[PDB]
Amino acid sequence: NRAQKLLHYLGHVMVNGPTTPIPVKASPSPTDPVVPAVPIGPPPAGFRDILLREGPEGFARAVRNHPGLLLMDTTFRDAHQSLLATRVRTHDLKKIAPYVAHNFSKLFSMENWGGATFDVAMRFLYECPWRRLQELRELIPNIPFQMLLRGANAVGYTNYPDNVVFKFCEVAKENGMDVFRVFDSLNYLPNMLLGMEAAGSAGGVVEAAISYTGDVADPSRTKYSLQYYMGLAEELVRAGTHILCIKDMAGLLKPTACTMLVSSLRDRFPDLPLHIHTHDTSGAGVAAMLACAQAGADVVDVAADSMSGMTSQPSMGALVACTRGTPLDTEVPMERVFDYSEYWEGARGLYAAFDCTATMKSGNSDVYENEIPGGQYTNLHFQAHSMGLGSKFKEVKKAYVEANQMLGDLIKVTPSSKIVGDLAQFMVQNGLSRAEAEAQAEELSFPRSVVEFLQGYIGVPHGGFPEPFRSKVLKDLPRVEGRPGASLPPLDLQALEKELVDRHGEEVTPEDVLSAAMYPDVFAHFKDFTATFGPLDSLNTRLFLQGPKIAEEFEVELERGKTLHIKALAVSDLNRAGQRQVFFELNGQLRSILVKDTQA
Amino acid sequence: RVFDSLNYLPNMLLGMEAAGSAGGVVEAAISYTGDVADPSRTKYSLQYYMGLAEELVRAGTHILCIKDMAGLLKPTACTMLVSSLRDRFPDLPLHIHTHDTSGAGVAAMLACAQAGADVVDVAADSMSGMTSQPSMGALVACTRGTPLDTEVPMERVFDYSEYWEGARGLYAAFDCTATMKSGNSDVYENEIPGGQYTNLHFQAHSMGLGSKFKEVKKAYVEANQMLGDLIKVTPSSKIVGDLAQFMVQNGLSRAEAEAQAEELSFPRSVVEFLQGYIGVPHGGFPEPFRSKVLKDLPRVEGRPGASLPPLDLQALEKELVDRHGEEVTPEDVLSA
Repeated sequence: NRAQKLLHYLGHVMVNGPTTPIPVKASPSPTDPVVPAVPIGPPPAGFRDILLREGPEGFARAVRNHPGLLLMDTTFRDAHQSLLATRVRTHDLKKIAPYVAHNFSKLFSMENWGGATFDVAMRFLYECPWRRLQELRELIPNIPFQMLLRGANAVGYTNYPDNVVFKFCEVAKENGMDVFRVFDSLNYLPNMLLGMEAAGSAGGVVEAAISYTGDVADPSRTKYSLQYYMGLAEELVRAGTHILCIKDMAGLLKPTACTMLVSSLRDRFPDLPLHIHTHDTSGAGVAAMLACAQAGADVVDVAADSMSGMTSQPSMGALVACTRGTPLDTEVPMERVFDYSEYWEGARGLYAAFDCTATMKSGNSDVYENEIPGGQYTNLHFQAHSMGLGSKFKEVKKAYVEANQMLGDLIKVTPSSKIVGDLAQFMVQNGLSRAEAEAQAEELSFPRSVVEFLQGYIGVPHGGFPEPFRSKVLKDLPRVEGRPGASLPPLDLQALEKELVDRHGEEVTPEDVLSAAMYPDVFAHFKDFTATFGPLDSLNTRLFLQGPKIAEEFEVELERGKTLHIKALAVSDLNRAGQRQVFFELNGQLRSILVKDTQA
Repeated sequence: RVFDSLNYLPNMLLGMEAAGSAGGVVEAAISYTGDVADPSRTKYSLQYYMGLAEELVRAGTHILCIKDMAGLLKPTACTMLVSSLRDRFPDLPLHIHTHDTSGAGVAAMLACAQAGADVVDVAADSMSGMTSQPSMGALVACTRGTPLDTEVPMERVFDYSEYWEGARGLYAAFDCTATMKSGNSDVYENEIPGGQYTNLHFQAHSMGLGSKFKEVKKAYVEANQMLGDLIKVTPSSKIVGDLAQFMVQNGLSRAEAEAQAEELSFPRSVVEFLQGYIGVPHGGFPEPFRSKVLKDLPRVEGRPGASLPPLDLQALEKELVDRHGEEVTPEDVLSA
């Protein structure tokens, strides 16, 4: 039976607390979201038909030749971890796709998957990213989708055998993914080369991105010279791409840097469409974005107004309004923007249990000196509340810059940002200073992640890395040379499928196979949980998090005919072994379920 | 700082002569409303501000300022406007006051400073955004390697920001963030002043009207149309808010309210505005409502300040001492 299973989960939520951590004792607001009116006819035509009718080269040519400006929405991937910890369920997400496809037709693409999208969709949200992507494609047959992929590590933290990435990209393209963004934490050229090789082999639009760090207009800056970026761009275009992007994870894009860099790229490449992406952390995102659009930009990354500002991406409303009497002429009815923002403003109140509005009340400066990524700054906020960090949080970020300096000024996005962060965490919790740490580093123990970085799994940095520290810490540990992906022995994924089928698999799919091959432990945990309490991602947000309040009747629908009503009667007391009796009312029946309390 | 809610020149004049008689730096501010670049906008054309600026500079001032409660300052609008001012008055410094409610205040200020501005108002970093002024960090950092050369030590701005972030946590009993999570668009038609959008939204969410706040602004435009296209800073915002809340609580439509206005009572604030103690708008006000309610009741024409009988404040300290005063000071007399 299935209903008994979900009632069992509901009773467990009743008696016990929610499984996921709850940072703040708050509750979802008792306000339903408002779905705006939609037309009845077929949706209009956008850019997906070009891909269906021509090749990626033709689509890139059309985008380059298109007069004006283009936008692509990111309020589905980046605003999530930018402002939340990415706990947005698909159930809430599956109520705008009918609207946006019928109204928004000029969008460049849509961001569905990303870095903090697989593990979180299996560790705290007991769901399946493959399933999440599967039903959205039937809802937006108008706008191509885009996913964020890293070169060596696919979505994880360590390098992987290349053929695994090949199968991953092939299956992702087969399921319906359209545009691929290729990027690496460092600027290790073979990593990007492998990324574009996999993207081209799979078949689809290949997008290259270059992480930007420091001020490119300051003469004092010397580690990342001007000609360094143009040389990297020349190498990238020689490798063969379709669109060039400039990732700005920290939001350090000055208007002068904007205009001069975009002029330099457009000066020597009047063929490639330009892509841009920034996080509005300092508060000057919109001005730099206008400058970039004026100079040579073609595609712009935009989030909705309800998840703009703070540390998220610039709002749609400002760009639409400012580019009104402009030769760019976005020319999109901004009345629909208002209701689109209103929906998300209503929906944001559901996830009030955990939000960045706790201590970072407004946008923070001092990123030009901290250079901490936006997605990691929120998690540091989270940990600061977790340990109750007050003025001692200031020392935490005071310890970040010195650690970066000692390891050398390097670009930090997913892995290396985490490495610098937990190195600083370790050093500060030990209450140590820099000079003595430099002196006695052999006897001193370091976190395993620092050792992994110094070994060389991720790759070699541009300016090299210090020899005395690695000599004094590594001792006699093995070292990986050349490309770690090439040096890593290929693994057999066929044994994984039969192993899972033997253990608990009876209709495991290749997506599930490679998902378990990505992280076996959390895959096994999630699958066992689903086999324990039932199929999730069919319930409301307040039902999933808070639970049905007593003396209240709710309605849950599963199919066109599978419609049922739930009412909560009462809960008994601990009889003999911490066991509770809970009475539930269905449409016309009464059922009692036993719940094992965890406090014994 | 001399300012008037309306464009009624005599009020500005009285204020500025008063401030000059006091002795000190006196500068006037001009509220901005509507689009100056849109040809369809006719009530407030570019020359409309040209005449006001000419009159104010003829009266004799020191600094010129632009007031923007709703933050409707498009970059192109600012650059063309300040170009229109700077060329024909290349002596008076330009001052600009804006609110980053829409979400692009910083870009507008950057363009304004690039074109012809001299002084821009900027609030503290941890007390900025949302519905407030642009932050100090962006302005200081962006204008580093430019000929403008702000030249402000950007180290101390940080510690100022952490102090303000810490002290703001003391007043956590009531704050805009619990009410508004993020800065809002949709302000260009609404034109809600910043100091009232927040509290009105809070009231709507507090009395449970979370989904009924939209109807409040949905009738705001109709209320403004009823009273005529009007510049709104201090009084008129709350006046039209009272009218709209009256309309929504009564749950009545505009057409029939207009039709059967005979036996229907009219809100007090609307009548008080129609009387004209504040002044007169540009295009006049409807006659039927005021005739129906005010009738023969004291009708005031011209400048209400001059017509009002001046009163002695000397007996006020006498009565304050006689009632509860023994140390009363002129400041206390004025306050009472």
